[PDB]
Amino acid sequence: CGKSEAPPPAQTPEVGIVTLEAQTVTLNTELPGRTNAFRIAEVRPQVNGIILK
Amino acid sequence: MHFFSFKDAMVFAFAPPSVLELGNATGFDLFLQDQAGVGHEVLLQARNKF
Repeated sequence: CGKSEAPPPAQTPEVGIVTLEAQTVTLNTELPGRTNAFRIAEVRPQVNGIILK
Repeated sequence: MHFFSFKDAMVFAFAPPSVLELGNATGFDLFLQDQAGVGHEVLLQARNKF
């Protein structure tokens, strides 16, 4: 008889490790916008009258 | 159950009972219910105590 077979309880289990090292990093953002001309001039009449040409 | 004792996952292997129609695991099973209206975390710490 018997059939116990006590396994070794103490294992101290293996652990996946990653050593951290200092490394510089830049920070940048994407932002939405529109485009605009350097100068826009809407031509408006400074007198009165009919457009002839 | 000796080879699967690895790092990442908590893998648990077993065999179904001889009638798969009747349950999926041998042994007892029970529920712990909230009758008085107490919150979820109280029942969770009661489950951890049990």
